[PDB]
Amino acid sequence: STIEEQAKTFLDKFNHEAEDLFYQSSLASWNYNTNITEENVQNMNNAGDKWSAFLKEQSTLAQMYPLQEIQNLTVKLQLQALQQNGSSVLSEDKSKRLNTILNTMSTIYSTGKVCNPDNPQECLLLEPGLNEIMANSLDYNERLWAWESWRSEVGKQLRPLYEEYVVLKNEMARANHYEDYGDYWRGDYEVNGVDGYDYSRGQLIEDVEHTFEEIKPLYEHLHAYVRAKLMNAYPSYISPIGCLPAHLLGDMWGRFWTNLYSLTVPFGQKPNIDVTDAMVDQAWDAQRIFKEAEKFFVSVGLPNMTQGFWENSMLTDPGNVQKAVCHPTAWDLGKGDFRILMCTKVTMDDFLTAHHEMGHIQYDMAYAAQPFLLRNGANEGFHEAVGEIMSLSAATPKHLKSIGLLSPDFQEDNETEINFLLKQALTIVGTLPFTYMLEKWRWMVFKGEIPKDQWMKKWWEMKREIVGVVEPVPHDETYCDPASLFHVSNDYSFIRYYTRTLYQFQFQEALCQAAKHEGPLHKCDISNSTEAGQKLFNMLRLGKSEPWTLALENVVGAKNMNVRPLLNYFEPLFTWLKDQNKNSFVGWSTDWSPYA
Amino acid sequence: WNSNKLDSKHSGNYDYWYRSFRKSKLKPFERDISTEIYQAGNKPCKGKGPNCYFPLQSYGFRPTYGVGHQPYRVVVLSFELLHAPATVCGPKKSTN
Ligand SMILES: *[C@@H]1O[C@H](CO)[C@@H](O[C@@H]2O[C@H](CO)[C@@H](O[C@@H]3O[C@H](CO)[C@@H](O)[C@H](O)[C@@H]3O)[C@H](O)[C@H]2NC(C)=O)[C@H](O)[C@H]1NC(C)=O
Ligand SMILES: *[C@@H]1O[C@H](CO)[C@@H](O[C@@H]2O[C@H](CO)[C@@H](O[C@@H]3O[C@H](CO)[C@@H](O)[C@H](O)[C@@H]3O)[C@H](O)[C@H]2NC(C)=O)[C@H](O)[C@H]1NC(C)=O
Ligand SMILES: *[C@@H]1O[C@H](CO)[C@@H](O[C@@H]2O[C@H](CO)[C@@H](O)[C@H](O)[C@H]2NC(C)=O)[C@H](O)[C@H]1NC(C)=O
Ligand SMILES: *[C@@H]1O[C@H](CO)[C@@H](O[C@@H]2O[C@H](CO)[C@@H](O)[C@H](O)[C@H]2NC(C)=O)[C@H](O)[C@H]1NC(C)=O
Ligand SMILES: *[C@@H]1O[C@H](CO)[C@@H](O)[C@H](O)[C@H]1NC(C)=O
Ligand SMILES: *[C@@H]1O[C@H](CO)[C@@H](O)[C@H](O)[C@H]1NC(C)=O
Ligand SMILES: [Zn+2]
Repeated sequence: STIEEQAKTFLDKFNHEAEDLFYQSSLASWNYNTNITEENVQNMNNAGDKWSAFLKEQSTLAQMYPLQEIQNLTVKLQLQALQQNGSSVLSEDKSKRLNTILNTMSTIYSTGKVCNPDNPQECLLLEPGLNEIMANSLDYNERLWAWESWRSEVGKQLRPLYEEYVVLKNEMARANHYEDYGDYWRGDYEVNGVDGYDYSRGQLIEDVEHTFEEIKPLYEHLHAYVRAKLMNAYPSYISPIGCLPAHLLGDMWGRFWTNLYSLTVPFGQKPNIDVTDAMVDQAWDAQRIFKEAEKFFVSVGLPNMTQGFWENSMLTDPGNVQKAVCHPTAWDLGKGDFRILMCTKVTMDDFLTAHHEMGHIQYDMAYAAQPFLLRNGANEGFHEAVGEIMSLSAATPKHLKSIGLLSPDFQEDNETEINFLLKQALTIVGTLPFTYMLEKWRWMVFKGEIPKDQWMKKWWEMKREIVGVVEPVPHDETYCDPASLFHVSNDYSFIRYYTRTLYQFQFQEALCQAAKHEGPLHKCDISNSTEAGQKLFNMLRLGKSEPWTLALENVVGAKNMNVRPLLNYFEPLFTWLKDQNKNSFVGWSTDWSPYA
Repeated sequence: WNSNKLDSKHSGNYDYWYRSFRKSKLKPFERDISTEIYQAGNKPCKGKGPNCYFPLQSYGFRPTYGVGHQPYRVVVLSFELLHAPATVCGPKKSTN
């Protein structure tokens, strides 16, 4: 019979079964996350087994309909999602070895500890130990010792497993009629079909290259300023014209540069903004924080929170009676059940995290009308970006001053703005080269352009060419540096962050311009604007039902990634950097090495 | 009206079913109780399993669902003002 009707009926059955199954799985996961009990672990394992078995069985019945006979553009995406062989392409021994190696790598990374030499009774774990050493120590030799050690014991012990991991992953990728596993990750951004909105898998690489080729001068000036400022803390350990060694960056891997705020502050005489005192003087609790977030979100025309949200969601840690894992999370259990889990104390950081998670919840609540397979973000970048635009808008001094949390006579000057811009820059702009370099290296490895005996010769050159960091000690083929990261040891992509960073500023500029803002971008509030709320909602409620290009066009107006807002948000910071470093050395050279 | 307090269970009040599939349309004021297996293809239909489906699917009422999934009891009083005989009874307010 009309094949499309049979496919539609199969989708109708799947939608009704999956809802209840997924609800049960999510509820079990929530209950386990709130408490800690062995039988709860057993129940979670059973529920996950049931969910996985149901999904695997329902996948088989979907293979009867070939994809080529469908003219609907809506059921096609659902069938394409369901028709994908999850792990059935491989043989049984292949799956056994793959699961074995994945669990082995995860366990090895999880239980890593280091012992200080000549002290058998003195050992430190990575997170309990090396993080504190890296983040809050001004010493020199100890940092080098830890940096050499952790890599020495981890990379040499994890490289051979990663070799077989790569081999098996490539085997599976070729089995699924793809090019390589990097293509498998690149496929998430693929949209094929509708004319005028094609996006091939290979276009993303060129787009990333072209977009990154523009911010490099700003990164160059910021890096020159950083190197100039570091001459006060390390007078006799920094090369005058060389690249910054990676062992003095305040992190194990150098993902962020946030820990340098107190060392590179432009005008340290005046302290920054912290609203703790007024919060304490009015006896604030979590209820007031969350209702303030609700008021801010309803100010732009978005709906409120559900009645059950204030009842089923915990806001503060119960105490010693129970035992949970304190990590902010917005839960989408489905069927009108939305909850927020966070251990709250009165501080500005939690006040911003509240807005982040509530924006997450609003995005979840936007697309509840779509079918089950379509209930997610347009791609893997929209979600945190929508979360963070609210945070950027809600922490400006004008908003705090208006809502009565600050003195009504509070005189905003042009002296704190440089400090605020530098604080934002050291955590937003200083991380893009790291992500770009890591993704470039990973894609080159998956494609295979780098021979096994010449990995480091290209890895350490890419560092010098992109991040501007040089290794402090010579390394041989025994080391496997990249595997030490959390997202490298575990199977996870890394190109999400670049897209999120580019998207958030584009969204902010569009909303501010449509919101009748006067002045530079950094002093903008998206409040009081239905004009900026309807525009955002036209993108929020689509879900995955439309190509992400069209969803972007309803807000930004352009269907491609843009970089202009990222440079626009830092115009006065760029001006000050240009003024300051007129008498210094520009650029970095690969000539100075501490060991030679 | 809402009926959460008497139509829900923690495991689930799996006692309400609803029709989902049919190769036909309905007519006003019709009741069907057919439980015959539903055909989707040309092939002969033999029980559940392949494309043949049972044309009855159940609800999943739970106490912590949202407003849009909680049960509302609907009693459709379709009194057509034309019951002629016995119709016209009258509350007939009376006074002193
Ligand atoms: C692709 O397939 C889907 C599923 O068949 C099509 O969805 C259908 O779209 C029409 C509108 O084009 C919907 O029609 C309207 O339904 C409401 C009741 O929901 C009724 O009051 C209106 O008078 C009208 O009939 C229809 O409900 C909807 N069906 C489903 C199951 O979602 C879609 O249109 C197809 N797309 C293309 C490009 O043809
Ligand atoms: C979503 O949030 C808004 C804002 O908090 C809620 O608005 C509420 O609206 C009612 C009706 O105006 C307010 O109650 C009272 O209205 C009378 C006039 O009828 C007025 O004289 C009283 O002074 C008072 O304003 C209510 O205070 C107001 N806010 C609150 C906190 O409820 C709205 O009801 C919320 N709705 C949803 C769907 O969540
Ligand atoms: C994975 O998906 C592919 C889809 O190409 C399945 O391929 C089929 O392979 C069998 C045996 O060679 C053929 O009879 C089918 O006609 C193929 N289907 C198609 C659409 O090409 C493959 O079987 C799947 N592997 C599983 C489910 O284990
Ligand atoms: C931005 O939002 C605030 C929300 O309070 C607006 O403040 C109110 O504005 C009216 C204007 O007549 C005052 O009467 C109220 O007392 C204000 N409430 C306050 C300060 O809590 C503010 O007006 C909005 N922005 C603009 C430019 O209209
Ligand atoms: C969590 O554990 C406490 C004590 O063990 C118990 O009182 C509570 O009911 C548990 N939570 C749930 C959702 O059952
Ligand atoms: C503020 O503006 C004045 C204008 O003359 C300028 O001199 C000054 O450097 C600016 N910034 C600070 C930090 O005061
Ligand atoms: Zn987030």
